[PDB]
Amino acid sequence: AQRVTFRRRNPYNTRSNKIKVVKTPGGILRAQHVKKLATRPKCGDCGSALQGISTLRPRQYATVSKTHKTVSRAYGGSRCANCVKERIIRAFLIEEQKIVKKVVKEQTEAAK
Amino acid sequence: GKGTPSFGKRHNKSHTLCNRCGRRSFHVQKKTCSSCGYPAAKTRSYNWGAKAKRRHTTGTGRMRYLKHVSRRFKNGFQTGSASKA
Amino acid sequence: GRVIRNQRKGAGSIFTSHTRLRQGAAKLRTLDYAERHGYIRGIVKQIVHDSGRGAPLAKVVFRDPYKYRLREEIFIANEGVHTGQFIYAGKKASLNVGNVLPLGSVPEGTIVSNVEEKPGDRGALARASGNYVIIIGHNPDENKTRVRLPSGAKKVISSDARGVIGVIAGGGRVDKPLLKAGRAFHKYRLKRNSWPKTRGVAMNPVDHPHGGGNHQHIGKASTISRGAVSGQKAGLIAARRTGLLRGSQKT
Amino acid sequence: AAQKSFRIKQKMAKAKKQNRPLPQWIRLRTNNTIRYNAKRRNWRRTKMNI
RNA sequence: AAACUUUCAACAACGGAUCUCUUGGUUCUCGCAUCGAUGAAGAACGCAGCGAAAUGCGAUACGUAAUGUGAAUUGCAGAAUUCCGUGAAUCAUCGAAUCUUUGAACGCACAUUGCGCCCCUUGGUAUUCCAGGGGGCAUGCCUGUUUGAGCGUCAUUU
RNA sequence: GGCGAGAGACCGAUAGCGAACAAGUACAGUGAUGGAAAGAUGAAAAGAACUUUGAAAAGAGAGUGAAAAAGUACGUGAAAUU
RNA sequence: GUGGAGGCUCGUAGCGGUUCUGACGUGCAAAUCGAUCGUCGAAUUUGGGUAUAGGGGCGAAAGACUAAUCGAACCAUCUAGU
RNA sequence: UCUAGUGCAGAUCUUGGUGGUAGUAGCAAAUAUUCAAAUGAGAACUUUGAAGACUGAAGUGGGGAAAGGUUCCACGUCAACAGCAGUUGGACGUGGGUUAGUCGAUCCUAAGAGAUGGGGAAGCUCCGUUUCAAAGGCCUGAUUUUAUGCAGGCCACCAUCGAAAGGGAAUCCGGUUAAGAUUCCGGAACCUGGAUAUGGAUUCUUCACGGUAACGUAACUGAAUGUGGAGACGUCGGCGCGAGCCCUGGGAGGAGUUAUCUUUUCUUCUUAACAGCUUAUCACCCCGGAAUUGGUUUAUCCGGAGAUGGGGUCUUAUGGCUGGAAGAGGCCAGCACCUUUGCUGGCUCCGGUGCGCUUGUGACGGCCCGUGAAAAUCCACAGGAAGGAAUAGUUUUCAUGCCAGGUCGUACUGAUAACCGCAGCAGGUCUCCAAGGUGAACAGCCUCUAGUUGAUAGAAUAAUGUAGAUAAGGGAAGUCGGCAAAAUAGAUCCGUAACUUCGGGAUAAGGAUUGGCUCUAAGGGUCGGGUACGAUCAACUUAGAACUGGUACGGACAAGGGGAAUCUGACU
RNA sequence: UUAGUGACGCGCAUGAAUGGAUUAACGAGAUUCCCACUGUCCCUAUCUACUAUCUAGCGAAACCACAGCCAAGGGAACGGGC
RNA sequence: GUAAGCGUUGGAUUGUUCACCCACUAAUAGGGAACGUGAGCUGGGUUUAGACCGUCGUGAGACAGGUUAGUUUUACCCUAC
Repeated sequence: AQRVTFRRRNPYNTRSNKIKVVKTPGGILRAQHVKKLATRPKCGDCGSALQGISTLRPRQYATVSKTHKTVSRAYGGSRCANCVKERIIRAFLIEEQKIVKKVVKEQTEAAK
Repeated sequence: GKGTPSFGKRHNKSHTLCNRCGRRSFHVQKKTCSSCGYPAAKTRSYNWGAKAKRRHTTGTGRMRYLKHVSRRFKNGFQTGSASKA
Repeated sequence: GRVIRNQRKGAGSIFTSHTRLRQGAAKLRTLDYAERHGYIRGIVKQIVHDSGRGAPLAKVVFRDPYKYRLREEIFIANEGVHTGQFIYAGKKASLNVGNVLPLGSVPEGTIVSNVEEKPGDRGALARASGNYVIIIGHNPDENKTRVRLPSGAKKVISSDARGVIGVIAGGGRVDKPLLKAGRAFHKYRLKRNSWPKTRGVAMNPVDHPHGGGNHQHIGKASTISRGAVSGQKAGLIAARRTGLLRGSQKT
Repeated sequence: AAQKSFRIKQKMAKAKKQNRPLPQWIRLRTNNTIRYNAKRRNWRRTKMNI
């Protein structure tokens, strides 16, 4: 039942001083400082976690590769697939409806 | 417990050293020396602090230039050098 | 005698507002050209709670007409507004809730909020929860609009002045008791330092004019003139009448 | 403390170099009026105030 | 009767008065006018063959150079060619220099011996990156130079 | 005040400048500020070789010195007190 | 039955400081010691940083606190105040 | 003769010194010391050994922040200090000692402080911090008198300071010293910045393919500008999962006990940072089309806005296998030597459980007139300026390879002796780790690892004291007053008044039981069934019955006195 | 029973947000009574530890005109001195 | 009358002295000693500071007007014993 120490000079239990006990090849315990955990990236539209993206801290998001941070789709690691689908549909449909508004005003103004 | 235990609670320096006077009078939260007036341009003095003046005035130091000033006035502020009579 | 609390309150080292969690100042869009000649569409993206404020706010987003840019504004939300909601601001805009029409563009009996008394102040009167302004009538010649303000008062402002249509959200807030000094404590914890309140009549006479005596009592009267000075003004300033309200205000 | 500043450490080193006794040849010299050190400083008794 | 207490004296003690001294102080008089951006006053840290301080001094560090005297310094050690001599010496004088980090303090800062930009040059196979060395970048104002701005304004164009 | 000179019916180390000395020092205080005490061996260290008792410090002798009734607790060496 | 609220409650640490008008009272201590007590998930406790300076601040208000100092701090000077 | 700082018993006089009191008060909290040896002149206290005890993991333990400054370690050493002692010491003297790309500062900004421009002020200086200001630098290059102008283009925040507990790029094991180490040695990694070559990839369809899709990949162009995310976040509750600890079974080793008993008691059986292959609740996709409504949580929410179901994609917290890595480390045995001293061998395995403890985390719920920082920094996306292949190009977010990584701090205590309280003061001063048993419990009691055995001692045992206890019979007559002490006390069962804001009162009141031993009963998990069961496994809880005892049993510790009424303030 | 509680009320001098009246719950608030309990008491005794005590070592302070037996007298009307 | 030899109470209420009742008793007499006795106690009252009520005062504040909470130091000296 060995008892251990913060392995540094900060003696308070803050978020940047999380420890984890670990058993070393000496048979003994030591405290092992653990970095804070990453929070998954979110879709800017719905505010939901998106998938196929690695979960990291934001300079490890530099050292990692394009494969981990992105998907093969338009609006890849930024927006959800379903939100993409939604805005695609919305684009197509209201463009068509703007065409329809245009031709309605056209025929009306031409008649009168 | 306004006395002894509070003196026990007493451990954080209000004042630290100053780079113009070296006296441990530099209030950190104001950024001023209580003796020289740092970081002001002038030096802090008062004609009621006569002792203070006398303590911090000219001649309590090396006068690295000013002694030689009077020597040089005696010799008339001369340039050049000697001639090996 | 000392300087008293109401006088210390104006230097305000501790009495300043606690202005950390506040999402920004809830001002209207600026009155540039599109508003005063046509209309313009933005979108309510998210409603949120402002600290110290019982009325929510609505992060609206517009587009810049002069640049590829997305100037986001902060509006005080009216009752009925929701996310994803198109907000139309301007002169030829349509009269539905959340829009920023002017008062010469609205008719009588219309219900508005977050109004300007001078165009270009970007938000004034009727900013709090549950409150609204009522339009009364017009004088388009000498373009002036009469309005009823929640006090019960009548004011006359430029019909070119703006205002959101509808009533501010968060209504019915003070219909509920707190029951608890702690609820009050947290409320003021986020607003400012005006809580708790001691009574001068329980103070000493160095500390307050009403203070002192071998009983808690005022002595002189608690109705003070407006021609009094700092340190004399503790009670009812310039009070025209007094006591319980026995009938109509007769305003 | 441990986490200290260089000025502090500088003054401390100077203090440590001051905190030792007289030389006895100085006690031996001519016209000498010094018997002992009187600027002597011990951590238990008096603090530096730095 | 001793012991003890008290008193007086002798000698010894505690203690540091008295006396006698004196590189100090004070007051009066006379004479001279000399700090600093060419970086002061002051502060910090550091320097000696062997020093903590005082006094002196600044990585050329109890001092260098130059001048004059003329053979010491001294607690110890050492040094001697330095003694009929371009030459001892904690010497005197002092006109050339060095003048750490700071400070009116002046690249921006400062509870950090923190962070930059430019020029020259060297190395690392480098206009860009790194390091080293040398030199530099404060503000206000004056005169002047250059580059300017403004239908403020003039002329002259076709 | 600063620099340099001379003088006194002045004080003579509890006096006279706070400071005759390593004094604006040690020291105190968060800090502004406060702020001491402390002079004298002998002409010259000749500052006590050597012996002995003692664990040693020191003592007793010896010896230096004109004088240890001058031994760095040092000129003389009052009183209180012993 | 489930669930697990509450400026709920018992009661540790913790914060406090009722009573013994106990000990001590030329002390361990210029406010302590012991028991007994209050409260203990909140108007909680608290470190660091920060703002507020003397007729001024701060005060859930006792004229309380503002460096063992408060019905107006401390330092120096006016001041050898009368 | 002159001149004064000219004569002291006093001034709660000033300064210094000295006494009687007086060898006196007193050196008494913190459970506690003893025997021998050695040293030394000398030992109640120093050192060692043996014994007896304590703190008893919310500790007298191990490490730190503030502060302190060299106290750290060693050698010598005792004149003064350690209110006795002293051969010892945080003392005296002389020395030695703190090694960083990865830990922090440095960077960021918070509350806030504070120049500039400007404005006030006799003026020291005040206001204000984007302000009524002409407030600047970022990229491609173009030339090849040539360095950097000119060609353009871009943008308009518009100082700086402010946290060694907030945010934040990156390091671990073993070993090593008198004293240092996430720093040094060995080994094994990672990050930033800057260079650069090869491989790999891609292209004659010029800037990749597969997948219905969720999405996958060793890579697989993309400027200006713009959008979005991370950084970035409360508190409590219970549930799940994980790590470490605890408990435990077998087995391989050593030690202990052994009149008797004990397949027994104790102990070692460990595996880091990083990398690879895999692994999740949530979530998402496809097929499909639900009522006789169904799925499902401890907690009741979800579903034609497409449930259940079948199949599948992801996040890698987290675990597992491998590498790192057994070569280390640990436990043992054997053979050697003044000695530097080793040398050689083996083992280092496989499991189980749980409302357990601590902690981290996930998905939910609850609370709010409370909805619980910012900035730096990083990434992605939209967009399409621009630039490029074929006898050869393009790429350096894939792999490998090269160089460098500064400055300052780093010892030690962190407190009944290193901080502050005049001091070696029973005071005060922020925090992390936290074994076994009892027991509801980091309560109290006992014990292991770790650490202390310090506080002036000896002999007697008068009064008086202080602290602690008991006392017949009575039972508040005492006293201002039931002050103080006493009784009560945990748990299970029963029973529970008035009044009431209907929530409480209420542990109301008031009663019974409680040990040990031997038994019984009930309450669970995993597996098995053509298209009713049975086998195995393992826990603590509740109820009951006999037997028994000098009627004892919450046996020590721990642990409420209650009720009827009034004045008063609503409460916390 | 000068207490307490309920009642009465020409109330020195009650009284309405100077808030009045009441009030469940709460209270280290103040007060009275009852049950239990007891060394509070009748009425005191005994035990324990550390002290005091004696000793070794260490070793202060307050205070001090001089000091220290009484009665009465007178006296500044209460003396250790006369 | 001689006589101070000997004794002269327990309690309810009140801070009480004083008083007023219950009861026993042989009796329940009065007084002094710095209105005995605080380095002997206690601290209930009055009589600091907090606070409440009433009356008075414009007010601060007042009241032999009431109520509540509120630090009781030292002997080791001479004498006496």
